Amino acid sequence: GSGPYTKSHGPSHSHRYVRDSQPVAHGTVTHETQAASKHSNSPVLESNIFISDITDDSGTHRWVSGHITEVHDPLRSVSVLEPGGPGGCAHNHRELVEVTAKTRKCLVAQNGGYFDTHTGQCLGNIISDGKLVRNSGGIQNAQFGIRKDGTLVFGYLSEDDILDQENPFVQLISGVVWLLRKGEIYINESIQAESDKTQETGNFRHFVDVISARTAVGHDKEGKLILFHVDGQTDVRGMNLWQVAKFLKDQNVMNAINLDGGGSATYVLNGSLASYPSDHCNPSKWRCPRAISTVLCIHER
Amino acid sequence: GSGPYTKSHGPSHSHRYVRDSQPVAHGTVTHETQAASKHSNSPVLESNIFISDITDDSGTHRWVSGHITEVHDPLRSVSVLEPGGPGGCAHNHRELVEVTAKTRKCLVAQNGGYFDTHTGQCLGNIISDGKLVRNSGGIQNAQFGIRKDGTLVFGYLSEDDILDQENPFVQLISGVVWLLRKGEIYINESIQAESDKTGNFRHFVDVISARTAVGHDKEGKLILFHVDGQTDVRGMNLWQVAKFLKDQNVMNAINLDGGGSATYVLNGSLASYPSDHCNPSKWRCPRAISTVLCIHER
Ligand SMILES: O=P(O)(O)OC[C@H]1O[C@H](O)[C@@H](O)[C@@H](O)[C@@H]1O
Ligand SMILES: O=P(O)(O)OC[C@H]1O[C@H](O)[C@@H](O)[C@@H](O)[C@@H]1O
Ligand SMILES: CC(=O)N[C@@H]1[C@@H](O)[C@H](O)[C@@H](CO)O[C@@H]1O
Ligand SMILES: CC(=O)N[C@@H]1[C@@H](O)[C@H](O)[C@@H](CO)O[C@@H]1O
Ligand SMILES: *[C@@H]1O[C@H](CO)[C@@H](O)[C@H](O)[C@H]1NC(C)=O
Ligand SMILES: *[C@@H]1O[C@H](CO)[C@@H](O)[C@H](O)[C@H]1NC(C)=O
Ligand SMILES: *[C@@H]1O[C@H](CO)[C@@H](O)[C@H](O)[C@H]1NC(C)=O
Ligand SMILES: *[C@@H]1O[C@H](CO)[C@@H](O)[C@H](O)[C@H]1NC(C)=O
Ligand SMILES: [Cl-]
Ligand SMILES: [Cl-]
Ligand SMILES: [Cl-]
Repeated sequence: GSGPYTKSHGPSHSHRYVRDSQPVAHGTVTHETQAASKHSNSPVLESNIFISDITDDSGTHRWVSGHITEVHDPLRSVSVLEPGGPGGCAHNHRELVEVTAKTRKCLVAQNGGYFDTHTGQCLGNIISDGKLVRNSGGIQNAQFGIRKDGTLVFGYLSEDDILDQENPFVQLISGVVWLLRKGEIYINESIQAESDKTQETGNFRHFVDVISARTAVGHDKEGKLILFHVDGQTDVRGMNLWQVAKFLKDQNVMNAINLDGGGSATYVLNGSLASYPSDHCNPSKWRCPRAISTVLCIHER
Repeated sequence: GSGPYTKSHGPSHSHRYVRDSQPVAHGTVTHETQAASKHSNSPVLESNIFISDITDDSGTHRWVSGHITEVHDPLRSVSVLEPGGPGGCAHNHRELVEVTAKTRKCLVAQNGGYFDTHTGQCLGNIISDGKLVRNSGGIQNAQFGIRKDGTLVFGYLSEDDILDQENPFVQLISGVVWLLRKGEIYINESIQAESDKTGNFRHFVDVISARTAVGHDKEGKLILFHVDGQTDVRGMNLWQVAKFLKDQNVMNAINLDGGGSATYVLNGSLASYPSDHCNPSKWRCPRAISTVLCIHER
């Protein structure tokens, strides 16, 4: 449908290919790090609603709406959850964000990584509360992870990077497109890194350029984790990734990656749906949240 | 600001004026009644999201979004709540829907009646869980109430109507504008009944904004309506609301408070996009409002 890939999810080329093709400005490191903030005497998070006027290239103005969530102690409060609960990805299980969220008393929960809509298979790298759920085998998509010592990681990782046991990843999830790198829009570089020069680069561009519902995760200079969500509907309402990156750039976000969007985009506040999903409740025309894969959860305990 | 009245809330004329000026087709009765459904073997409610394309008279298209909530046993599950809890109106108290809702474990809660934004005074008639909270003194605004035997009441009521003790109101709340009467748009009649002959009321009707409404369908189920918006920028005007509910087979409905007051709270969590700002920031914030319309367990 609105997926970035037509055959298999992710590029076929290696991490060294990604490294050699990135701009000299970033040296030879294909990721960014930031020590997580440690505000253990603060509330867990801040949930912010925005309704903003967006201008597209044609000059027409549109209203968009969504949430920005700030997490003050990411190491202790952020979890990557399998659909429905532990073991969900092994069963190709799909489940609403709310249902999965209620397994951990999540204060805020958003849909997470990409999945195969036909088979329900989880995609990308997945580490959930210290447990390796899925090793993609070094597939080069944008990554977000939290290491055991509190380091936030954004960008492109090798299979060796994610399997390290010195300072192991305790949370890891994959998206598609690295939106911001070091406070700069990184979409053009992401297209080079995350699409196959061979198999249908056009469909990947349409995924970037079309407006839709979108979600993203990033961080600011203070080490706070930033969750982004904008409601929309592919080719009808919402934002394209250029607009998402600019919006986050103006929110002082340093690094951010794009997570699953379209009808998957869901914002759940303390177990209740608090967004407007795009899918229909067939055969009726009411709107319904989608059964999705992994979930990004922010919990109190 | 976007209030329907510039001086005092409500028209200056009596219920006798409303009766004398209403259309001949409706006789001398200025309200509608409907036995509430009592589906005790159904879920308490069904809350559905809509995102729809609306066209106005000028032909321009806009997207609107909100919720429709159906209540299967209104008598046992619907409550009109005072801001913050019992006694809130006596103190001119204003409070978030979310805060007021947690005093009754509301599954769904929306902002309720109109209030004075400067003093915080509650407006209209208010009966909360069998308790008479406010007697407006016969002010002729659109009313919604539930009587003890399960009768749903919509429309214009006299002071004698609300003080009756034979089959007394257990819930009662006032809005502004009777949107639908007997399945027909009733906005022109509402302007006649609820405004003084002495433009500002018309603008309140015609401008687009966030809106909320309560009504019922042929089955006696109660319908809660909410559409997000911002006065003169996004949302719907009352003509569009009446048509939207009319196409959902709503028989009678009244317009409740809108604008920045419009709030939809799902299981204690804010689940809409309010228009007010979190001053001095540009984020959006729910407003501290007055009475709340609450849907709770039986
Ligand atoms: O998440 P999206 O972009 O809305 O795509 C989801 C869509 O995929 C295809 O186009 C169809 O199967 C649609 O029925 C479905 O709604
Ligand atoms: O609920 P509304 O329609 O957005 O109006 C609220 C606003 O009305 C006017 O613009 C002003 O008087 C504001 O002080 C007020 O906050
Ligand atoms: C615009 C957008 O992000 N659409 C996504 C699609 O790309 C993805 O493949 C699918 C399943 O993960 O969910 C959504 O439809
Ligand atoms: C468009 C609309 O419903 N605006 C209302 C206004 O009429 C009302 O007076 C005020 C307080 O009750 O709340 C909102 O601003
Ligand atoms: C990305 O490349 C496009 C070419 O499609 C160009 O027009 C645009 O200016 C570039 N944007 C950035 C942020 O480099
Ligand atoms: C979350 O919701 C549950 C019931 O839905 C409630 O008991 C709990 O207090 C809520 N938590 C917060 C932080 O509001
Ligand atoms: C409202 O009233 C005016 C004049 O009385 C009339 O022209 C208009 O068509 C009416 N509209 C509706 C919907 O009744
Ligand atoms: C409200 O939450 C409780 C469980 O926490 C339950 O009654 C129901 O699932 C929820 N109701 C709605 C309408 O979401
Ligand atoms: Cl090499
Ligand atoms: Cl008179
Ligand atoms: Cl107007």
